[PDB]
Amino acid sequence: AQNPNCNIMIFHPTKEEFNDFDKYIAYMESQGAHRAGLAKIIPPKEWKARETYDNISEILIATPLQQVASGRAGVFTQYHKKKKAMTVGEYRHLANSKKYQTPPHQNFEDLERKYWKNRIYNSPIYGADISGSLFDENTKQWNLGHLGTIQDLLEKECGVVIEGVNTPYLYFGMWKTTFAWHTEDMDLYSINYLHLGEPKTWYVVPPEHGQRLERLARELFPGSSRGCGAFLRHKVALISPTVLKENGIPFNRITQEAGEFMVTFPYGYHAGFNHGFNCAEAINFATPRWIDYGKMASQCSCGEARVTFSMDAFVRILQPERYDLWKRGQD
Ligand SMILES: O=C(O)CNC(=O)C(=O)O
Ligand SMILES: [Mg+2]
Ligand code: NI
Ligand SMILES: [Zn+2]
Repeated sequence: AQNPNCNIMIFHPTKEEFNDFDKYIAYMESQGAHRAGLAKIIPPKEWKARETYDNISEILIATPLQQVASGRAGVFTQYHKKKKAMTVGEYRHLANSKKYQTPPHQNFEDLERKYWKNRIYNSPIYGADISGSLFDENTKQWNLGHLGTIQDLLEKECGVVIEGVNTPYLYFGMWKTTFAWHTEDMDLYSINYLHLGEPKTWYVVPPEHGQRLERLARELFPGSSRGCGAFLRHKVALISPTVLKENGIPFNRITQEAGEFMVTFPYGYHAGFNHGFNCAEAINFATPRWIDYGKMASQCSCGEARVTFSMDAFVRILQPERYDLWKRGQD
């Protein structure tokens, strides 16, 4: 069995290997990359996502989210307070202000220490989940707005034609902006490209050990667990590496820099934080290997997780028993 310790693998495809996205994902899995839950892909040196980022400041962040924490430094939840709209140029200036800027630090490890020590005492503002793309239309390789759609994958594998669409999302981050522990909707893959700016640190649990993380989360967030049998779908809970180590939960960590792709694999729980002002683009995708994960994915029916139009069909076709209850949650 390849990669039996479930280490995060890093790939350096050549320009020729970067042509066929599906084939390269299948290659990485042949080497065991999925066992970690997360892989890094460094694009060939010839490739670029677009020519420059000099003209992005007029993108609108219609609903910036202030991420307010509650709990203790290593075990906390965050809620998202909606703020007034601002442009990317306004948000960059805000990120760079004395109130929000990255503190002086020695290296990524020192910054990581400072994040876990101090995150809860601040409320950084995240421009998350903005439909759109920064890939140039002429970028033909690994262009996250030109991928094969999940609806077309389900149709190719299972024969059933369904409604729905699959488009990318932009994320504008600042120091301490945080993504809570989660798997993707319907335990899909994700791909994330860091277009510009400061790094993003990731934590990930191997898919084969995801239920260990769930059990810990039920112990650490006991009211939330009674409220919902899949409350990590709410995407609000954080658990530090120190706490994970104290409770024996297998995980790994890596830092993504500008110009790098990350892939998350089905049922790979992940969480992380931004080091400073940055912009990422991410989208869900599927392969044939996902279908079995999609059929088994948990679901939130308490009403909190509220998701896209396109997840309806996935539930309806892959999980017809759960459909009725899940749709009640959505309505
Ligand atoms: O970058 C972020 O804030 C969160 N991204 C993801 O969870 C992802 O790409 O799957
Ligand atoms: Mg602009
Ligand atoms: Ni994710
Ligand atoms: Zn729920």
